[PDB]
Amino acid sequence: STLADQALHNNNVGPIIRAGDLVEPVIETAEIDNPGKEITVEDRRAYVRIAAEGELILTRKTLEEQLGRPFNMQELEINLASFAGQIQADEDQIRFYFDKT
Repeated sequence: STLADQALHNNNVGPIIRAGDLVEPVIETAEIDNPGKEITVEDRRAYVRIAAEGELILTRKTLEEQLGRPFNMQELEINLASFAGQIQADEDQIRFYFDKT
């Protein structure tokens, strides 16, 4: 996909989240676990795009404090309308990051 390849190579990386109870926790978490970095947020109602330059991390840990109920990363991942950049993901966090190739 041309559009998906553009998403791959975007300078600005991060999740696009379906509208719902996860948007606010994920914005908070983008700020807390990426301290001091410039973050961009765009609300289109159906979904919200959160991005930063180079890399963006969201830890399972931070998301749980922010939801204040039990949290598995699956629940972020299954609620990703899309995303920009590449992904490294595990049981504790997801990293969106820029593609150097």
